Amino acid sequence: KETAAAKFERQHMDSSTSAASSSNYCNQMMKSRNLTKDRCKPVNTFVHESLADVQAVCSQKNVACKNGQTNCYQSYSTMSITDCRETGSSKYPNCAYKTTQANKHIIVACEGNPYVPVHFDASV
Repeated sequence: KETAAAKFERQHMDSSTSAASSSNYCNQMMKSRNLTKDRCKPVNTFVHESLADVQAVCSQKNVACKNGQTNCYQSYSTMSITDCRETGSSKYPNCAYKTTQANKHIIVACEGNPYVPVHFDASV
């Protein structure tokens, strides 16, 4: 099966663009990354940075995750992110999202060896 690390890349990484360029970014990306296959995932965040810079966050500031776990890490720097949130007209299989572009610190949970991001916790 797909590894947790691979799933994080699929769900959260977009190193191919620097920022969302149009209001349709989330509709396109949620569909193309197969996040709407079974149901409309209600919220998702894409990170517009190199995979290496995001993996490096697992060696930065240790913080508690929202759910209390202590394998979360906050990035020292802000990063380019896109927030995707389901709209009121969203109806499976035609899932619909609002695109919001922002520059925030990210918080990820890390696991494994190599120690890599496997869950996106929050942006602050």
